[PDB]
Amino acid sequence: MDKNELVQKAKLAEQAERYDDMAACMKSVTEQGAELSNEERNLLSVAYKNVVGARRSSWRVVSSIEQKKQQMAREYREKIETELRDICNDVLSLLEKFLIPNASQAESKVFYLKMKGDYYRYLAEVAAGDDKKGIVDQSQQAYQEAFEISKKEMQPTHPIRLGLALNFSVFYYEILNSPEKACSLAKTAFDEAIAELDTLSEESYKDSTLIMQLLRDNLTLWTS
Amino acid sequence: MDKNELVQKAKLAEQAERYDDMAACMKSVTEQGAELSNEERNLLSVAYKNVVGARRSSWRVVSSIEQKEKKQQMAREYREKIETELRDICNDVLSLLEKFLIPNASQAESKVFYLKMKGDYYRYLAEVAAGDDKKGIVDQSQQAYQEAFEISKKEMQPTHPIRLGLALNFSVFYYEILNSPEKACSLAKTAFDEAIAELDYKDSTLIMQLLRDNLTLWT
Amino acid sequence: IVPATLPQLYRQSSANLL
Repeated sequence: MDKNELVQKAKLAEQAERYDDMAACMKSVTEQGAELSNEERNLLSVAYKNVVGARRSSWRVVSSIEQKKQQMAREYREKIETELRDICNDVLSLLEKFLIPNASQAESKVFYLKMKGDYYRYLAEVAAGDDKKGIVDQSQQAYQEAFEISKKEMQPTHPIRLGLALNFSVFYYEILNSPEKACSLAKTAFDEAIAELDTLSEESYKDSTLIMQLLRDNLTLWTS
Repeated sequence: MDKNELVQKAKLAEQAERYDDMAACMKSVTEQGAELSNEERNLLSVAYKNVVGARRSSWRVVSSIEQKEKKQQMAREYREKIETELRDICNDVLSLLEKFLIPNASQAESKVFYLKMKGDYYRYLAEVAAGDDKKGIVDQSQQAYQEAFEISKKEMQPTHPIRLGLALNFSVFYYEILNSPEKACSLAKTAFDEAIAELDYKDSTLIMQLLRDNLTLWT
Repeated sequence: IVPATLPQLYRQSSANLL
């Protein structure tokens, strides 16, 4: 039903900073059932990252003011939390129903499994103490599978492989409270990527290099 | 609901940069009939400023694409959708102002501020106004601005920030919508010069640079 | 260029920036 008209309208929304609209277009494109292109793939992700990220930022503000009649903050934080769980469940619904199953290329399988690890990580950050274990399990399980595949099929300099390391390391350090595992994951990714630094083209170097600078900062931050 | 709890909740939303929530809180407070305090009035204004301003910015962008074949058809389709949201938000504010905020207002300082808001919200409708109703909408913006302008003159000193903000906005109305640069330039210069002479609060200074920035761009 | 009008507007680093 004019998927290009939606992929186009989605591009128009991102330009106008209307991510909620952009998400509505990309989700409809995903719902068709045809495997997404690498360009649609990245539009659906940017849309959802901005929509859920607004909620995460708001929650970190309302939950920081809660720390310092503040019962109102707890009520609002509950609100924002419901919006955030709803958006995560959405993305995860798309992931299980269409994206992961239609993923033919390995690079997309890693990109999608990483997204699943991130969206469960966002649910973990706001989880009821009871539900938290299961949700943490789900995130780690998704990232571990993406990891194994990226190791097998991608070069250490691949940005999807490097971005997976960055996010999986931040999951261990914050979600799992494991500094030794998180630092080790980030340092290996950086080291293996710099072992093969000669491979990066003049045109495509910045894509992996930017992520590497980021692995280093987390490591610098976590070690000091 | 509790009007103060809603007022508190609006402060939380603003800190969180959740304006649609902020606006929903402040709209309810105004509906109660309580005259807004110089704090509730600011909160209602900031919330709505940011709601409509997001639409105003997306409009300019989606239009710009139109001036810069199948895509052009789709952009107009998007431009019209954003226009409908923008009109809707303006009409909301205009209903509050006309129906509650302006009638309840007793002090002159508040009345000048509410009449300036009515001039701004009609100015935003004029920017996307359908050609048929375009003259009526501009008439309404100008009238709101002029009425506030005269009252400002007779009740405030030039240094007052509301009087200064009124001049800035009313000036930009003349240049952008009435295409009358001499008025807008002349009107803007007079407020600055009057502001410069009394110059006796540092919020007014912020406004003077904005007036200076515009006479300068127009220069 | 648009003319000026009033009013006017720690830790962690993960991929897909904003």
